[PDB]
Amino acid sequence: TFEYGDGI
Amino acid sequence: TFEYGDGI
Amino acid sequence: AIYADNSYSIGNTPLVRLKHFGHNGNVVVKIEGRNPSYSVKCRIGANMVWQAEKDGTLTKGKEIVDATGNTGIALAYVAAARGYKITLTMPETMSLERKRLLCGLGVNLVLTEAKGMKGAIAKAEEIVASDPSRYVMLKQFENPANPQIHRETTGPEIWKDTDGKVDVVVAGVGTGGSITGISRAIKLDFGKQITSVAVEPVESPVISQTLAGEEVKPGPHKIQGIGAGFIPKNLDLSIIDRVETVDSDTALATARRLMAEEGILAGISSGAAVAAADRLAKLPEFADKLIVVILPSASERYLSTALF
Amino acid sequence: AIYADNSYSIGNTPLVRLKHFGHNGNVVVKIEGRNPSYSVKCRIGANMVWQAEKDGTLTKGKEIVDATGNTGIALAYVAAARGYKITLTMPETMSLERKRLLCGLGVNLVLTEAKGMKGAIAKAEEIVASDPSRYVMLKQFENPANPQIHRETTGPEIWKDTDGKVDVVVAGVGTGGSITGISRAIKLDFGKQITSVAVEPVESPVISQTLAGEEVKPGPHKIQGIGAGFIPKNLDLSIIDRVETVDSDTALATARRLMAEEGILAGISSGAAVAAADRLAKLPEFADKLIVVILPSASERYLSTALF
Ligand SMILES: CC(=O)OC[C@H](N)C(=O)O
Ligand SMILES: CC(=O)OC[C@H](N)C(=O)O
Repeated sequence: TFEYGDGI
Repeated sequence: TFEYGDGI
Repeated sequence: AIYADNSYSIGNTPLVRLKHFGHNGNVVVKIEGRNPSYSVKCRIGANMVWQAEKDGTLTKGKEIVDATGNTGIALAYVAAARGYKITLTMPETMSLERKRLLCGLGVNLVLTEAKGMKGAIAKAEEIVASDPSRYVMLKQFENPANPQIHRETTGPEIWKDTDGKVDVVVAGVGTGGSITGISRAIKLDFGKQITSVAVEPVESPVISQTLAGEEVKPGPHKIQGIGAGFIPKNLDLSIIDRVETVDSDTALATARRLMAEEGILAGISSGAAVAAADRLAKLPEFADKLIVVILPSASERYLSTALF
Repeated sequence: AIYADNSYSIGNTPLVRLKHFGHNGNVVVKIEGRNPSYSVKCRIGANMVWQAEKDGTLTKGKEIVDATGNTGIALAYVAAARGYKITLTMPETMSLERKRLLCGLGVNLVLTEAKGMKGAIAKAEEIVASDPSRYVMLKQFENPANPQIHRETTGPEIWKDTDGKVDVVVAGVGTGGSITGISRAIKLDFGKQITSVAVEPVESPVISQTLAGEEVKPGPHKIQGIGAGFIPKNLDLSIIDRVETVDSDTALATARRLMAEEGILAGISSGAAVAAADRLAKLPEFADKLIVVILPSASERYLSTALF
């Protein structure tokens, strides 16, 4: 899972 | 390592 | 047509019509995987650096620093291509299998173990704090050169390849750069009143909540590249006509179907974008509408994820 | 410019000039990684199927069968894109981390454990034997549609992007399709007497040995995609002007340098091709010569290999 700016 | 048609 | 370095060869990505989605071929996709470092972010990696060069904040000597993953890889290759040192802050955790890739591009990852973005942005800022004269943080979430490049390339490519017949643009939002620049191009530069559709996870629908004036409650989700859990500055709400939400599982399954049924090597958020476009496309409203969908990245960035 | 399916969007790959190789920018590279399934083989995946459709051997119902990895992935997406079942024979072994990828494209891998190509070609043939009416093997090593597509796309792209100024073409040989089609295009269709350079591993220099009329002794090597250990039919010796050999380690290191110094996400044989072009390029003979190098694939196909 991704959340809050990470993964972008 | 590769040899003889494999890897192509 | 020979590019001085890899950064200048950004864009010119193709439109492929889908056969197993939408209705009588009204859904077509833009393969952003076909860029120098293989995601849509290659375009902003290039233009953020160029603009920083142009306005003097980036120069020979100064090191690019930032926190980010597709954007990291984009900045990685532009750094290498143009001769910059670069530090990219990242946690230990998710969005991994990418270390040796960024490591392979010569990046020096700040091995930052509370594993999340603030932990990096803190270290980003702290690094940024340590020596302002030596570091430059390009700030993708707010840097106007992000939407500007899509305004100048991504959007005009869509207009030309459809010959002004695009009626709808569907795109996941991470920075909002993609949909913002594209919309501006088509609506303002070419003057066509299309429908711009932002896509976000149902698990973290902060745009849907904001526009509704509801409590903004973000959450964890699997759709890498979108769902930042806040409204980013590079997201121009004013041009957004509609917001669709999509769940992680459906997004993943849509990505698998893109491979197996369409022979299109798409990444996870590409599935999210398609699932939302398919929904719109099956509304009689959009039956005579040409729907253009941004497919942000490609399958092989996702080998070690739930997609496979 | 909207392609009916992913197969029609093949090619149109860019030329990027190198800064850390050759002499005063006389070495430029063609990024074949920027194709629908991300290798140069996408072009032959498309055209081998189209031609088989055109001459009636491939039809609705019949299953594509073959032994191959980039070619497998190319046929995989074309099968999916055009609606064919496909079986791809492969060993248990090397060139792996690719199972779930091919599996992800809906291929059914013949789980063939003597792990090598004959073991597959036997099973390929045996499958092919079982029901001639149901199976079609497209035979990349000899199928003329392989070089033909490069004659019609890869070569003309090179001519146009250089405006007839290419003087040298450097390309690794697997099928020989790439160099054969390209040479024919430039030399015969446009009429320019360029130097075509085949590249092969020093570990298995069967072309160098053949032309010298020496004992043909092939061997194992790490440069995936080239060095088949025999002279393939799709290799037209007649147009070959020169053969350069390159060792696995140098090839790998050249690939790493392509990432770190040029910001170009190249695969292993792309490094082999560059190492040979750099050598040629530093000969005063080739100082005023424009050298074009085929970079067959991209880095992320190689995550689990010695390249990383
Ligand atoms: C473990 C975790 O969720 O970290 C929080 C961080 N801000 C992030 O969402 O990236
Ligand atoms: C183990 C092995 O070398 O197998 C031999 C096979 N013909 C091949 O080279 O692919």
